[PDB]
Amino acid sequence: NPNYCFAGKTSSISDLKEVPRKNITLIRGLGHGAFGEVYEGQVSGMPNDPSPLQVAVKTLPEVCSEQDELDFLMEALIISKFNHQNIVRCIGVSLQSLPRFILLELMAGGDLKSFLRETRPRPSQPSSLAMLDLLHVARDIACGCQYLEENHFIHRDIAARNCLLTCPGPGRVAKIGDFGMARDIYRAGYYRKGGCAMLPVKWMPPEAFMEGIFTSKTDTWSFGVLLWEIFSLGYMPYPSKSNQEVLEFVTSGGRMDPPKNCPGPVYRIMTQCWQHQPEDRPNFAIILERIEYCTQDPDVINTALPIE
Ligand SMILES: Nc1ncnc2c1ncn2[C@@H]1O[C@H](COP(=O)(O)OP(=O)(O)O)[C@@H](O)[C@H]1O
Repeated sequence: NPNYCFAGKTSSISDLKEVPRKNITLIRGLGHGAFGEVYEGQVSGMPNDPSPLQVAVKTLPEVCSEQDELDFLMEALIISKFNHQNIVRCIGVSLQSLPRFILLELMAGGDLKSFLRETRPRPSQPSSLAMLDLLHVARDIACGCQYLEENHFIHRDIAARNCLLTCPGPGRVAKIGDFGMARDIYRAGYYRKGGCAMLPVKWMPPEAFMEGIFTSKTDTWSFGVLLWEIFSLGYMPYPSKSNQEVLEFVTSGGRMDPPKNCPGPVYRIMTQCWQHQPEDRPNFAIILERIEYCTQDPDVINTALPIE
């Protein structure tokens, strides 16, 4: 029964909140994925009539290995032990019925990459998205990243597809919602269930793909790329290049151009996140204060977003 250790007390499955299977109702499939399903559901505590708890339910496929099972359990542990408004909450688990459930904060606005793509200013459907919407999301995630850093957790896979939004409209809050990669390295010493084609090399600094060195400065680099993803409104990093081209480009000093219409101050922040020497990269407290400076500048927040 493997333990998990964070900040830096210890826990195990025994410390997960086991919710009675009979209390959980699945409403709809929310996409899914290749390994496991995600549903919108309800937990009817205690059971009642209502107001029940709205949740996202992650399933473990019932045909899986012992290692898969431990991996699923580990994800539960990692997530439950966080306490940050910019990190998705784990509501509990349902491990004593099959298939196994993890129950997470329902994030109604979906993943960040998809949200951006789906809400890009278009006309027909008008411009209900502006520069400050983008800056707030960047601050939200910076805030969560800072909490990981201060508690010495390396995420390893910061990326818009791994961030989620509480809702689509104004008032949305962006949160980090995926810890699969962190879990994997925690479990073996390395990327055992992956391989090279599965690495997020486009979000990795040179010391990371070259040496397998990860520190909180490697998340900083990843964050820079996230920013570009946000300010490009959900484009793939290094638009024309493959993984290898990117690894060659970045190694030789190459860096992405600013996204269309990106204010200089925001771009400056990305370029500092991508300094070659990790020691030259800002930590998350500096990144936050910088994104707040951008927030205060009318010339940045008054800038129009492109219309594709
Ligand atoms: N807490 C949540 N609320 C709403 N949607 C979610 C939540 N967690 C994941 N999803 C979405 O459900 C789908 C499947 O998730 P999954 O395949 O496990 O991907 P990931 O590894 O990025 O979490 C994706 O579209 C994902 O963004």
